[PDB]
Amino acid sequence: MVLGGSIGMFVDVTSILIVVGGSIFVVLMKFTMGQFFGATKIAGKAFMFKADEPEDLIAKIVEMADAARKGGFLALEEMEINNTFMQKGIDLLVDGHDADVVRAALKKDIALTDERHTQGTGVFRAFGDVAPAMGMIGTLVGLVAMLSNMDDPKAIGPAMAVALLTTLYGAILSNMVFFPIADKLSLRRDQETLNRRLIMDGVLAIQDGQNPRVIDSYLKNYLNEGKRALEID
Amino acid sequence: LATLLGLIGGFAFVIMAMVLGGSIGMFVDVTSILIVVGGSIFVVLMKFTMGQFFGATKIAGKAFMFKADEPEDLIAKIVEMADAARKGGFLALEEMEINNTFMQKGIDLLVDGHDADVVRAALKKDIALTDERHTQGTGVFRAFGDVAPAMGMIGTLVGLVAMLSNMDDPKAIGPAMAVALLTTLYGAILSNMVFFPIADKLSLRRDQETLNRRLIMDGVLAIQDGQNPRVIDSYLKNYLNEGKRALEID
Amino acid sequence: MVLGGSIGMFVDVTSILIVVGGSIFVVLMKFTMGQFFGATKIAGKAFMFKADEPEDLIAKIVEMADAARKGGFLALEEMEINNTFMQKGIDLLVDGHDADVVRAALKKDIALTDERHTQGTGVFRAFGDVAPAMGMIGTLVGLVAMLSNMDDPKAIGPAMAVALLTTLYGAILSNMVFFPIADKLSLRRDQETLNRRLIMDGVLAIQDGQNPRVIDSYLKNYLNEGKRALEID
Amino acid sequence: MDLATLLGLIGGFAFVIMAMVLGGSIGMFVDVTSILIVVGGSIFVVLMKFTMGQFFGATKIAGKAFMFKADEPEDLIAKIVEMADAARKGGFLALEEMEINNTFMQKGIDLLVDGHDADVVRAALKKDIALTDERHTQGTGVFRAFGDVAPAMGMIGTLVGLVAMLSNMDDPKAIGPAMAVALLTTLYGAILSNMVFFPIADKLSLRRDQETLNRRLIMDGVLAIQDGQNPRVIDSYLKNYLNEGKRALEI
Amino acid sequence: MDLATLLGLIGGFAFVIMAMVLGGSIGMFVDVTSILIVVGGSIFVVLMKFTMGQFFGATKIAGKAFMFKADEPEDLIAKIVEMADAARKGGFLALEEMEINNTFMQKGIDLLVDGHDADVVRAALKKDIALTDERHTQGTGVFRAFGDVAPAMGMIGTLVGLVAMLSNMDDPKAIGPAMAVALLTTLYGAILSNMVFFPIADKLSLRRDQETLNRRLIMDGVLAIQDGQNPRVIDSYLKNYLN
Amino acid sequence: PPPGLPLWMGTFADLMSLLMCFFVLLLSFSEMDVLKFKQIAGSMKFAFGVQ
Amino acid sequence: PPPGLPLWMGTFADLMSLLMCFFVLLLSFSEMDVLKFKQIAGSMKFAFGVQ
Ligand code: NA
Ligand code: NA
Repeated sequence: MVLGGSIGMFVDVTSILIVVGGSIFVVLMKFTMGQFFGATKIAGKAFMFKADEPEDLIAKIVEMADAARKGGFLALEEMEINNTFMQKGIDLLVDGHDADVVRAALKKDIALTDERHTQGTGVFRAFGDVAPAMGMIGTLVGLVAMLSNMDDPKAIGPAMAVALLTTLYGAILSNMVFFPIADKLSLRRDQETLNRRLIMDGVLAIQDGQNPRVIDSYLKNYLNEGKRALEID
Repeated sequence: LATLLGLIGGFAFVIMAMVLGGSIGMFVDVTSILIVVGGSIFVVLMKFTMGQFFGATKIAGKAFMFKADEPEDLIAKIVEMADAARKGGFLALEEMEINNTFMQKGIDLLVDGHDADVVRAALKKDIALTDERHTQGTGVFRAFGDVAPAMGMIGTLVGLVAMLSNMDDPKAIGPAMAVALLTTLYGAILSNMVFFPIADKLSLRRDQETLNRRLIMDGVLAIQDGQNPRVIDSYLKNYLNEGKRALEID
Repeated sequence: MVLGGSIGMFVDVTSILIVVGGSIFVVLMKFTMGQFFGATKIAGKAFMFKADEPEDLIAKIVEMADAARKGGFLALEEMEINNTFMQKGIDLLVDGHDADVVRAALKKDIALTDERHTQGTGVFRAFGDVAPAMGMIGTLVGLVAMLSNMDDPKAIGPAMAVALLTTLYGAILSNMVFFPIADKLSLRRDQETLNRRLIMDGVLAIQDGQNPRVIDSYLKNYLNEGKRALEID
Repeated sequence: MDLATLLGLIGGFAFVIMAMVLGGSIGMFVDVTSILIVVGGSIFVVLMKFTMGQFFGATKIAGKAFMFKADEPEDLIAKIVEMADAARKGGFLALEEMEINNTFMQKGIDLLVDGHDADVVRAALKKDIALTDERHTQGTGVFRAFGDVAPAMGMIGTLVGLVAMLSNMDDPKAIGPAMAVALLTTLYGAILSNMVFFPIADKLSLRRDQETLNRRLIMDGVLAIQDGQNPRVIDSYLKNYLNEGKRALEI
Repeated sequence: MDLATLLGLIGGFAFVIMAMVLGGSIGMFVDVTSILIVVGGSIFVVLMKFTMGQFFGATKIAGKAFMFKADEPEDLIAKIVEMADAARKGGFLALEEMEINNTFMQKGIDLLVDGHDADVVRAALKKDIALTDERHTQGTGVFRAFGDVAPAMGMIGTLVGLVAMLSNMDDPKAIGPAMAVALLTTLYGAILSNMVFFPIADKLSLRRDQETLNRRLIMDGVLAIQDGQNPRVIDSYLKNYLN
Repeated sequence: PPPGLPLWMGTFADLMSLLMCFFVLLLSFSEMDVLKFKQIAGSMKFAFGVQ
Repeated sequence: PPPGLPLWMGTFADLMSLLMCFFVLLLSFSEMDVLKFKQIAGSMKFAFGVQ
């Protein structure tokens, strides 16, 4: 690109129109514009905000359990909360709700967040699926335009530019933008699932009045498995 | 639909952007589009009858021209006849104003007098009927999309052998090849931007109709049970956080 | 192959041999001769004939239902049944056997018909898979021949003709004959399985002893499952 | 040598003659570099997934499948019922006085006459059947892998040939033969995949089915002889088992 | 791996290299920028689905599948009935005197001899089996992802090189070599996809199946050992489970 | 569902269409010999049933 | 099951090969014109934003 020549040599209104507009049309035929904006919103929060470390969550849950055991079920409202899910857990525990209702609410939030991440992954994987099809369509369009105008170089140039740059844009958007965003959304979904499971188990242990010594051992049972197994011997 | 106005705008913009290099006549041919569509119709008709293809087309028409009722107006209406039943029994349901065929059928079966099991079975049968109908329409348009590029390439091959049988001027071979390839271009365009998108909007409308019909069935079952609108509000709004609208809430 | 102007352009013995004989060889390596001939017979039967309409099947079933209700298991002998499976069912009913054994036999026959249609579909899908591969082999052979003898015009023509017609024949056979035949075989499989399940339910309901009108309703329930549900408005 | 193999050999011969007639000669469909790329890369990839012993075993089983025709089940059933009569009117010791053309049947007969009980005889015969089935499955896997890799290797070799042709491209009006040589690698991959390796794997699957059926019939007959059942009863049992095992398309 | 298999691998590789050599200069097919494009792009795309720890774990598990062969099932049954006989003629402490053949088997017999219940040992061995199976699946996923992205990055590099060549032609006799260099990226992507990454993914899947079979056999054997069953019964059951 | 076609076939079609584009380009700044284009045109006519 | 490419993709690679080799045939008897090459090169740097 910059070493090959410049970024300026990959700019074309026709190629952008074909690839991006056709992809947007195809995707909007199966997704809502507001819903697509919501998927963009969740992708941006996944890219601009790192997921909380599971170890840090475990440690702070243990600290919260210590505070609860020392000062009853209302001792967690005077010091800062990291995430919104844990904040909701705290403000449901402060209401003296039973274990079943808070568990159901947390399991509803977990399912909702999992669904949102899965649907954002689906939106961006639809984009990545349609971009190379639009690139091939652009290759066909450019080939037709070249073969129709082999006597006119002024038409040969733009036609081949469209044919090449539609494929280049489709490939770049598919393999370096859309599929990577879907993969990052899947990773962020897995991190969300782990964090939500940890937080729900911590709230469950706090409600039961369990001493934090057992709580930390129980919470450690999640981090030693899963997608991270390639790091664990 | 807003996505449909965007559809029209995108169609216009992409055609105008595509045809700037030469004339619109290079990318426009009735013979090529006729070849692709006719071959696709013939192949699909060996696996769908005339009535089942016309059914898929008419359900596609309903899914495009019309718009599914929103699942919030449904909650509002359902709690309205719930209040009506709580105040004056099922005898107040018939005088209500209903613009939904499925809800109208449900309440018209309810007034007659039937227990939970039979009305639930009838509503589930209707839901399964509409679900299968939309699924088979999606299958029809998936078949069209699967076969359109193949038919376009068959048309291109026939055009190429017609060109290699008629070769005089070295300068006409290029336009002849472009016209032959136009069939492949049309097959790709019809596959990716017409038939597969129609199948996807049919599946989307299937999901929307299934959600609306489950909403209506639960509302009618609650009304028959005589439950108050309070718990009905929660047990009906909880269905609004699934699917893709779940991805829409912030 | 008519849009070229006539048929005499789209005919080569060489291309036909490369595509058809290669496909036949590959399919005969995949399938036995008996399997291939049975697939041909079942495809011919699916195309030249029509499965019995379910409406007439339910009408006939309620006819023998009322007949058995007026005369128990002895009246069924004296009316004509044009369907082999229904005749077999009523014979296994009137020969004094219990519901379990006749149901098992009818299930075995249904599974046999289903597997026969599935294997015929597999044979024609193998044909439709190999035909484009043979077209590509013919294209490669013809293109090597054409590019090698560029200085020999009289060798360029036939080589490119073989290359092009092999691909045209492979595409036409795959997408307009073999895959359509396989799809029609699948359609006939679904029709035959539905009809035979209808007949089995009618036979079991006559065996039990059931009201003709509830039998009719239960059978009408089967008329809204699949592509007839698509057709029904 | 079934008709499918015979049809394939005549088809390949006519294909070679056809290629030679179209191209004038045959020496232009032969390129040492293209053969080397396809064969060596395919062997490399397949040996990344199978051992040399597995490759040799697959080759041997393919050769045995294409050279020795499987015994017909009806002939085997006739042989078992004849042996049933012989053992009924001559005892177990009578089984060593007639020739048996089937090695699995001979092994079962030796295990039967050597005084082994039914349990060990059945276990050993089942082990032999499982070993034969595993050998056929392994051969099918090796040739399936060859069929999977040959066209990928052919496209790699065609890329190599295209790079070679383009590097030596001045005034492209002589790139014809070089492009043909580049295409030869994909031609080799296509022919080897669709017409050789996949057909061998499919014939090995069919031969697995035939050998499983034959060996199971032989095991049933041998076990029936072990218990000394009546020859008519075991004939009926074997005929029924053969008929119910027939594929639906053949019925 | 076996010496014969290794010699076959080297022979195939040498046949490919000699074919490339016989088709002209070998510096025509060598470009540092192209291999950097393919490898760096593949790494960039794959690191957005797998962390560096996961990539290195997959690399290690694929490497130890090329230098270690899965233990043969028959050897496993023979050995498990061997320590079965040892336990029958001796005790559970007799298992300690038996030297190391498989780490999974070794840790299983250690957890059996240190005084644990049958069910807890079964649960631990099941957890280990699942961990190894998922590790092999993750390694297969890493290498499948590499094989999926390598052709994509190769085509991206080819398209970029060709766009750069068309941006300033200035010479017609230089058109061909420029496209050859641009196609080198596609060549490298195809070679890495079909000769390195996809074969390693398939090999890891095959070893996943073999390891699951071997570890299930070992688990059943040690469970029977804690049961104290007749070693002949154990052998018959395991041989039946083979088929 | 059918397994589909392998990824190398997609690579092969992308390479083929790319080379098509570039050979159309090469033929754009070229002058076909009209004399040598009618021998090939006659041969294609002969081999396609017209002649 | 992991998906793949449509079944017509092989026919597409076929067609692309056929058209590509037809263009190679046309380029076999076509002499280069340098003036057209200069025009096409200028059009290429104009359509690629290289001016
Ligand atoms: Na393009
Ligand atoms: Na083809």
